[PDB]
Amino acid sequence: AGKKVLIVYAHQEPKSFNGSLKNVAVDELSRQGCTVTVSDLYAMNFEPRATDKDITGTLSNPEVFNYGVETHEAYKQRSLASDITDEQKKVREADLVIFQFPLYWFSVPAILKGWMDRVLCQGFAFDIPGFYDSGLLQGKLALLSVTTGGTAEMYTKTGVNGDSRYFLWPLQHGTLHFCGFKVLAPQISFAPEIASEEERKGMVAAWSQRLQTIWKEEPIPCTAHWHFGQ
Amino acid sequence: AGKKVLIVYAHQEPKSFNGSLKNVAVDELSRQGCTVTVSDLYAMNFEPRATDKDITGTLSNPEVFNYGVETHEAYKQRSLASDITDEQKKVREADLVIFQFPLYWFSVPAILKGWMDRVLCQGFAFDIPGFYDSGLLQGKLALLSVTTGGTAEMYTKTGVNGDSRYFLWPLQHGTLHFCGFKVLAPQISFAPEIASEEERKGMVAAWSQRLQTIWKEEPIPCTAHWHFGQ
Ligand SMILES: Cc1cc2nc3c(=O)[nH]c(=O)nc-3n(C[C@H](O)[C@H](O)[C@H](O)COP(=O)(O)OP(=O)(O)OC[C@H]3O[C@@H](n4cnc5c(N)ncnc54)[C@H](O)[C@@H]3O)c2cc1C
Ligand SMILES: Cc1cc2nc3c(=O)[nH]c(=O)nc-3n(C[C@H](O)[C@H](O)[C@H](O)COP(=O)(O)OP(=O)(O)OC[C@H]3O[C@@H](n4cnc5c(N)ncnc54)[C@H](O)[C@@H]3O)c2cc1C
Ligand SMILES: COc1cccc2c(C)cc(=O)[nH]c12
Ligand SMILES: COc1cccc2c(C)cc(=O)[nH]c12
Ligand SMILES: [Zn+2]
Ligand SMILES: [Zn+2]
Repeated sequence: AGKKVLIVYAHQEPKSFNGSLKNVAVDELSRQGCTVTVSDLYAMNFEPRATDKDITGTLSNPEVFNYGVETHEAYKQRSLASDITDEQKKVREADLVIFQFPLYWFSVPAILKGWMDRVLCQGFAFDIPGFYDSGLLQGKLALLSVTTGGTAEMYTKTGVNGDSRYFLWPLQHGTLHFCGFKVLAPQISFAPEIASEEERKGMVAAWSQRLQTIWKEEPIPCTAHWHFGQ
Repeated sequence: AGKKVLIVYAHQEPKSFNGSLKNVAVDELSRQGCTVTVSDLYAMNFEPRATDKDITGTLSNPEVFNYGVETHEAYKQRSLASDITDEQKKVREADLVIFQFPLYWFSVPAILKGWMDRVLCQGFAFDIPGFYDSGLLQGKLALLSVTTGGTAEMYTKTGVNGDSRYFLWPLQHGTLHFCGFKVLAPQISFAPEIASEEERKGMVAAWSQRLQTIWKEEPIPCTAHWHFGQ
C-alpha cells in the first residue's frame, strides 16, 4: 500500500540470480504502489571499513580512537561522513528493509557487513539502553532474502551445513532484532547455480508471489528457540 | 619451535585492548621461538570488497561476472590480485592462524569479513566439492580471539544475547572447519571497556598464559552439538 521499502542489495552482477530477485521485488512492490529505493552497494562502491574517516569533527578522544564512542558522538553532533547519513535517511523513512545477497561464509558479503557496521550506529539504530525490543528502529520490518551455494538438504539439522536457521542468528537477532526491527521470515533461495531452468524460474516467482502479500505477514519470534529448537 | 603463526588483526587503534592482546600474542609466541607474522588489516587499508579487480588480466566470462567462478579460475591460473596472494602465502605457511578482533554485530568487522571472503577462495581453501574434512587447509590450527561489548552474563543461553557459542557457528563451522582447520577453543575477552584496570590486566595475562601451552591443546569437536546442543 502507502509504504516505503528500502532494498539493500549486494551483488556485483545485474544479470545474476540475486539481481533478478532484486528486480522482481522492485517490479512487484512498485506495482502495488509502494515507494521503493535500492541501495546497490557495489555500484555505489560503498565503503565497508569502519575508520576514523567516518567522523569529520573534533574527536572525543583523539589520543585513543574508539570507533563506537566516536561514531555515537558524531551521530549526535552531525559530523558523520555523508555516505553514512545518506543511508540512515533511507532507513529512517523505510517501513520495510529487504536485504538481497548471496550467502558468503554463512553471512553477508563484506560490503554489506560494512553497511551494517557503519550505518547502524549507536544513537541512530540503538542506544545503551534502547535495544532489542527497545531498539530505535522499532516499528520497522526487516527481511533477509538470501541465496546459497548449498542445497536445502545440506542446510538441515543433520546435513553438513546444519539447519539454515543457525546461520541466521547473528543477522536476525544480533543485528536486526537488536536495532528494534521486527523480522519477517527469511526468503532463502537454495542453490540456484545447481538448479534447473524451471526450478530457477519457480524460485523467482515464489518470491514475487510472496511479495504480493508481504504486508499481511506477522514477524517471526526472533528467539533462541526459533533459531535452534530444543 | 618450529611453528609459524599468523595473526590476522582487525582493530583501528594500536593502544586498544585488541592491540594489547595482539601484542602479547606476538611477545609470547616470539619468546617461545615461533615464527610470527601479523596482518594488520586496517594499517594495510585491506580491501574488503569482492570485485572484478581481484582478477588481473582477463576474465573467464566477461559477459556475466560470477565472483566464485572467476576467483577459482584466477587462483588456478595464478592471476589473483597480489593483496590476496600475499595473504594466501602467509596462510599456506602458517601452522596456526589467530584472528584478533572486536565482535561487530555478532561477527567479524567488515574488513576482516572481506579478508575471509577474498583470501579463502575456491582452489586455495576448499574445492567444490572438497570441504569440511575434504578441506584444503587440513592440518592447520585456527583460533578466534574476540572482545565483546556485552558481559559474559548477557552471553548465556537464557541471557539476551544467547550463548557465545551461537554466534561462533558461522566463523568456526561455516568458515574455519569448512576450510579444513582444526579449531582451538575461542578466547573471549568479555566487556573490556567497562574496566577495571586490574581485571583488564587479568584478561591480557590469561591470554598470555594460555599461549604458553597453546601447542598442547586439543581442537574442539566443531559440531552442531558443541555450538547448540547439550
Ligand atoms: C566468497 C564466497 C563465499 C561463499 N560462502 C557460501 C556459504 O557459506 N554457504 C553457501 O551455501 N554458499 C556460499 N557461497 C556460494 C554463494 O552463496 C552462491 O554462489 C550464490 O548464493 C549464488 O547466487 P548468485 O546470484 O550469484 O547466482 P548466479 O550464478 O547469478 O545464478 C545461477 C543462475 O541463475 C541464472 N538466472 C539469473 N536470473 C534468472 C532468472 N530470472 N530466472 C532463471 N534463472 C536466472 C543465472 O543466469 C545463472 O545461470 C559463497 C560464495 C563466495 C563467492
Ligand atoms: C559496529 C559495532 C558493532 C558492535 N557489535 C557488537 C556485538 O554484536 N556484540 C557485542 O557484545 N559488542 C559489540 N560491539 C562492541 C565491541 O565489540 C566492543 O566495543 C569492543 O570489543 C571493545 O574492545 P576494544 O579493543 O575496542 O576496547 P578498548 O576501548 O580499546 O579498550 C578497553 C579498555 O582497555 C584499555 N587497554 C588497552 N590496553 C590495555 C592493557 N594492556 N591493560 C589494561 N587496559 C588496556 C583501553 O585503553 C580501554 O580503556 C560493537 C561495536 C561496534 C563499533
Ligand atoms: C560455493 O559453495 C560454498 C562456498 C563457500 C562456502 C560454502 C559453505 C560454508 C557451505 C556450502 O554449502 N557451500 C559453500
Ligand atoms: C556496544 O555494544 C554493542 C554494540 C552493538 C551491538 C551489540 C550487541 C548485538 C550485543 C551487545 O551486548 N552489545 C552490543
Ligand atoms: Zn531475536
Ligand atoms: Zn564445524
